[PDB]
Amino acid sequence: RIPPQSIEAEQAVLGAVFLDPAALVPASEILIPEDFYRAAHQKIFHAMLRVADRGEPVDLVTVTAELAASEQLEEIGGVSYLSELADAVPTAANVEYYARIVEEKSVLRRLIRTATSIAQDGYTREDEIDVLLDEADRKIMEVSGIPTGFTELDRMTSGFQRSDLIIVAARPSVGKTAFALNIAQNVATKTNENVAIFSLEMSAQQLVMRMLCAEGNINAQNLRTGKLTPEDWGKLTMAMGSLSNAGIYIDDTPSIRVSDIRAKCRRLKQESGLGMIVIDYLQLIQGSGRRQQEVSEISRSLKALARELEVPVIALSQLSRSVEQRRPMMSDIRESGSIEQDADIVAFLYRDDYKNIIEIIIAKQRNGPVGTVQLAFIKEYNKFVNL
Amino acid sequence: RIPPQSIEAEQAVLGAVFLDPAALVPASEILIPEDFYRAAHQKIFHAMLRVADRGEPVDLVTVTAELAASEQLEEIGGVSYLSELADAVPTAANVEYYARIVEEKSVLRRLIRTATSIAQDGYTREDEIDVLLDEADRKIMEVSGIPTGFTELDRMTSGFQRSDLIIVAARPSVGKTAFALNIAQNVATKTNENVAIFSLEMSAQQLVMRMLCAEGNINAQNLRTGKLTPEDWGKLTMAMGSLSNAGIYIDDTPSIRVSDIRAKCRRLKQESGLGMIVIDYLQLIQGSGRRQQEVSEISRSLKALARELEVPVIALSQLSRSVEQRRPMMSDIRESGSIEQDADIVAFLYRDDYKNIIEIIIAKQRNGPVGTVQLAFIKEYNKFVNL
Amino acid sequence: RIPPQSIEAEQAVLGAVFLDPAALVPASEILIPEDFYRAAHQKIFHAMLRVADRGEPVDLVTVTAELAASEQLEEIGGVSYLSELADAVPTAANVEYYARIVEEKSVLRRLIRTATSIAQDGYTREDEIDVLLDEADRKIMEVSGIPTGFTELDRMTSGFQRSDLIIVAARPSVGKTAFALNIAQNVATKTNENVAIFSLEMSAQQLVMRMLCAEGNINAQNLRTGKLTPEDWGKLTMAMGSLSNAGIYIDDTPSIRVSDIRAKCRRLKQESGLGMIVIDYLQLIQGSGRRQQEVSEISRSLKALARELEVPVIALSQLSRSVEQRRPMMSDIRESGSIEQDADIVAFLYRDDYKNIIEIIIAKQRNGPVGTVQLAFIKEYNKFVNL
Amino acid sequence: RIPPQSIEAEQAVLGAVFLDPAALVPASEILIPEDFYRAAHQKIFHAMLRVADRGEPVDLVTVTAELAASEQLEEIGGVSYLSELADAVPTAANVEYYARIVEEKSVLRRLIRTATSIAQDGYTREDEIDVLLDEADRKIMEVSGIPTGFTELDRMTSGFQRSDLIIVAARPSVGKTAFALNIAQNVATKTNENVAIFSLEMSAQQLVMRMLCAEGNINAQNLRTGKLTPEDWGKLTMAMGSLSNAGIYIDDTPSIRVSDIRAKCRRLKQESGLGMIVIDYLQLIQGSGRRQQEVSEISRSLKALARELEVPVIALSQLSRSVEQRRPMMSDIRESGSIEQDADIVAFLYRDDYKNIIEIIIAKQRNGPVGTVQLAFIKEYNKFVNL
Repeated sequence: RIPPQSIEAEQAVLGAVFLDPAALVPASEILIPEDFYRAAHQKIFHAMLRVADRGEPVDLVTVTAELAASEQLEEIGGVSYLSELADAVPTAANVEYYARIVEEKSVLRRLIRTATSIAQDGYTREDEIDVLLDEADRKIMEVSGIPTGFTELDRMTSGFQRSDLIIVAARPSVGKTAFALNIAQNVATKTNENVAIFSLEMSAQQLVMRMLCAEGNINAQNLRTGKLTPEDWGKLTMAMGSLSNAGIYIDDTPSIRVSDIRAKCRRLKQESGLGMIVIDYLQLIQGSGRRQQEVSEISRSLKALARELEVPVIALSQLSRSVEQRRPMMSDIRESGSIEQDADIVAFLYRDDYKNIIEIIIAKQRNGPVGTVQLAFIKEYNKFVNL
Repeated sequence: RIPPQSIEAEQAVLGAVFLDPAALVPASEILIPEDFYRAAHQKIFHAMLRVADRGEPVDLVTVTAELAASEQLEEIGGVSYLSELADAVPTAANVEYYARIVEEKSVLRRLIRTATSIAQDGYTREDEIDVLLDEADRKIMEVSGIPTGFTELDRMTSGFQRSDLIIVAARPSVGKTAFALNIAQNVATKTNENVAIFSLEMSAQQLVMRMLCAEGNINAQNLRTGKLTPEDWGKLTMAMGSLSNAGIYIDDTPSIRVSDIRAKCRRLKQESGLGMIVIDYLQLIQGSGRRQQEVSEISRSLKALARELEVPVIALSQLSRSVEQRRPMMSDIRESGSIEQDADIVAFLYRDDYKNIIEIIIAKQRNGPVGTVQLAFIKEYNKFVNL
Repeated sequence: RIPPQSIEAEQAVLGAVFLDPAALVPASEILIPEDFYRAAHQKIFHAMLRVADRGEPVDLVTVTAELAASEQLEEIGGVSYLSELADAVPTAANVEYYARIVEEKSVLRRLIRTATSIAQDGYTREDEIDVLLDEADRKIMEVSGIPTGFTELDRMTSGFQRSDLIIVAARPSVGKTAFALNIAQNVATKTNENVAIFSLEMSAQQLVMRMLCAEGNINAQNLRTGKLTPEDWGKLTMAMGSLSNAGIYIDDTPSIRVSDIRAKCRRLKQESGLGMIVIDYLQLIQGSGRRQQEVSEISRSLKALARELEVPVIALSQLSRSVEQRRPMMSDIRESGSIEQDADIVAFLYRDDYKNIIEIIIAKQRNGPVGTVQLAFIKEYNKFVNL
Repeated sequence: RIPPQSIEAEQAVLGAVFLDPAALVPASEILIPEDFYRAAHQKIFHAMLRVADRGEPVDLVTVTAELAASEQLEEIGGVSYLSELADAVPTAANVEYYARIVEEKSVLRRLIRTATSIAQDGYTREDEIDVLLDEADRKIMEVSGIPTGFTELDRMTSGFQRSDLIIVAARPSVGKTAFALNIAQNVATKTNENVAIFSLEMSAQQLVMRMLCAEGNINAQNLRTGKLTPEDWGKLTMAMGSLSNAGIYIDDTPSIRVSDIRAKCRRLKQESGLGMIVIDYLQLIQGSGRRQQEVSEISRSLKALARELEVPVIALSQLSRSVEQRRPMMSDIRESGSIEQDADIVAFLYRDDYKNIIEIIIAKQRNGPVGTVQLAFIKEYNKFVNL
């Protein structure tokens, strides 16, 4: 003690209102009744606000009436006290400055209260800690382009650029995961940039297995059922050697929230440098809770993630079973929107023959053309090659 | 105290008989003399019954005579008391209701007596217990590694080892039941070990039919629709002969709890010796009550079962419809966990072509590699063979 | 007093863990913290379990740390007490036996507690009783073929056999109720077996009216509007005479649960003998609560009912309006499953002409053929006759 | 004090039941246990009712038993008190009169209690008032044709008559609002009757703008974009002059409940006189809560409103998008019923050419023909004219 306060300034604020009713507007903007340290002043300010909300004139008579009806007049010192308040104001026009003093001392009391609260929790719960530090963080604050490797896709895009949200949608079995991994692999191994991969459905080793096969040309099923030709084995050592130098960071957390994604990428860019973010399908990202509105916020958040880290974000998406009812188009993700607006580039993967060829339909691109880029897919190595 | 009683109702029952002799029939049906709390009423009711059994009229005079001869008149209060009883009945026709009240309070006294008796025995004999609980039950009611046979699977596992919890998950129609039965059959017929099989969905004979077909190479549908080639019949006798020597113990109880499974296996190992436990799908095992938390406890309990009996436990599991949304992975049983941690080995069965070949994906193994072992399935015999 | 306990054994269990950390596994399997009579031992065992769940080594230091952070060290006697525990164990390897002693004395305390609780409720609530006895039952436990009469249907089935769940599905107005009643009537009047009929939609007398008409050939509408030919009346007396000798037990309870059905049939078989169970449509049986998952459990329960009482259970079912969209098939009850698996025999009733003939489609039969048996229906008597 | 009571009459009621069990029927009809001032009499009457609900005979013995089991015998004075009650009744046949005396004194106590409660709230909450008076109203009570102007529509209807609920349904853009306003305008300006208009979607001035244009022939868009020919302006002054004499009362409350509509019309008729009620679409009226059942009650209430004020009620309704799937019919509002029964006259507006002509389909009329009346619509003035 004693708690930071300014009775003189509190008195001047309330007084000002009684001298000029217009003074309540500036005061109410800066203060709420609870900012007043003295209980009587809280009750008085609250009476003023009530009268004001009714569109009734706020003066000594209506405030007196208001407090009389709420049985608070005597408790606050009567009309006689309201007179003193009116005598306690040097100039009504200075009400904002008086108000700021009251506010300043309210904020200080909140700082002291939350700080003490944190200190006490330190002795009590002991008994967690990780949560303690996070809520201590939380409570204190409250008191206040890139080449893709696919020459033909690079022509249209130029290629994937910083701050852009790129969405690659495809029906199951089309090969969207393989597509995203090829791009992530080409960027990390060919260029000097780091790629952050979030695989929510597929594990980290299960994903590396696919880019090892893709890298050194090893038959996928050959590893799965292993099997392995002695020289197909020597093919693996060269794949590892070249793939070890790449800046590939994988997070295989089953169902992350966007905040976790954001925080991890945040730390990575300022620690090692970041160039791309690839997320293995969006419909698996869980919201801030514990699903149409939920998915729009995630979409909106991924675009914000792209802008912040000045990096292209490639988010895979899955198409509704409408294509089969019809070649995919915008309406197939629009029934599952509103990813359509947030994405400055939307790409679909269509397989003409479900020719081991696959079509990459660029349906949306904010700065550049719209059309179909074509690539060949090799099932045995899980790769997309040029044409 | 005081013991549940109704003197008023007792008095009305006896009174009723003195007003209308026909009232004794309903009373005697519902009550015996001992149900009366007051000794005098027991003696009186007993006198009535005696007179009645002699085929003599039951009224105030004959009951008085009866009690006089048994030297009980004064003891029950004389004829003067018998008069009071006659004045204590509101309506003789309501005798059944009066009787039921007396009975109700007799049953309560028996409940209190037996419950107290059980409580006392708890402190005294201590000094048995198993008998105590059984008679407590009784008294309360009265008031009212191991080679698998599949060379390629044995390479990776080595094979199924003691104390391990092995989980074999597969979508319906893939052939998990057939797979588990083949292993159970190979172990019992080839090695000198005993296998305990729990089939909750399939009956004991229905399961033997499948391993008879598997054993001697008999067409499954041939038996189902029977049908049977004379020499396909001689094929059955050899199957039985060889299958009779095997130590196969089957329990086809519809939906057991884990405690029942545990107790049965417990007795078996120390009586004949136990080597494997196979349970036909986990989602059918019911909890300790009367379903996510429930399933975790069962999982946790099966692992404890494996450790206790130093035996591999093979628990079949069913996959969520997520695979079809995608080849199965850990997340497919994780939405139905938490079997993932308790199991030191998790295996999936994937059929490439739903090639009559089937893939056995070992997704988890605590001591050993992770990969895909491949086997061929024969629909006609319901068998898995090597490759 | 004093409550059954073993401080010595409690001390040895905790001590064992401090001597060999492996001792906690056997102890935790047998005991939970609450089994310990002494509060300090509960707190200590709970600290051990917490440390263990974190995958951290459980020894004197980590347990001391755990209790210090939960502010329980002094309360349990300090590290000095933890030392005594370590000195209180004769041999760490005997931990299971020490554990069982602790458990045994915990179970006894629960027996004493629940028994006392029952005794007290006996004096208090008095004021119910039927509920009292049932929960007293409940609480104490917790401390621990047939010829059908239709020659052509008998050919295929052979006929309805013990332990089989037979499901007879039909659209409204087809005549499934009449069909089930004819079978129930043929069995009871022709063979020496007892039939249990559950009619949830139709009353007991309303159902007897239909089998009286069927029995002695009395025009149904004739009774309904009565009406009655003097000799059609003498036809009724012969129907009653012959129908009185039959072992037909009817329960016309509006909407029973499966447990009530089971309990009644249970008592019946061991009291008079039971041969068949007929239930007038499944969709009316209410669940254990207060509807797809609910219906699967009922189905599963009826099959368990069949196995238990070694009796064929005939459960009528109603078809979805899909047939009219198309002759019924399995998919018509599959949208209302999962009765399809539990039933070892599924029969549909199809009327070619909605010929007063009706078709009985046996879509499923586990042991025997699949086909259509044909019978003639007589509207006037509500009967199915041969062909 | 002392609170209005009659112990003598209370005693006679209970006594009567003990003398003649039939006396409970009249007593229970007039009284509930709480009407008895004396606690013992409440307990006794409650015991009687319980015994009675069980279908058991209510006499001195069963009531004694009932109170003994609920541990209330001694508390009410024993069986000895029950005897006194039996002696306290002059004649059991007079039980209704005794009962009414008890009831009378119960009602008085409720009057005193609620009145006191109101008086106290007057000093406390002071601090609202409008709510106070309304609940004071509420609590005290608890203690206890027209020519349309369209000659062809007048032929069929004759025209809109008192007590009739008229429903005018139309798809958006057809012109139902304009239609209703024309009728309301014709009635008020031509005949000496008052029209009450409820516009929930459209404001009062926005609605007057449309009937000013309609009145004096002023181009609608001309006012909207104003614009205005000097003599088209003089056209406005004549429109106002003639429209000022009309008895048009408008309530443009966004989403009223039917009770508010009813109360306002109620006051209007007895204050100035009322002739018509027009409500701008029914689907906007909110229920008594905070939507199919909800809409039926509103419909039912509007018909009651028509009967009460002996006035035709014209409620606009909107059609489902079924017409476009097909000329509107009854089924288009039947999927949004049950307005179909309550309305004694249902009219649809169909526009042949969405000819600036519009069809008025009278689909229902309780007293009169069914057919199509045809009128011409002028978009520029928002008017319907004859033909």
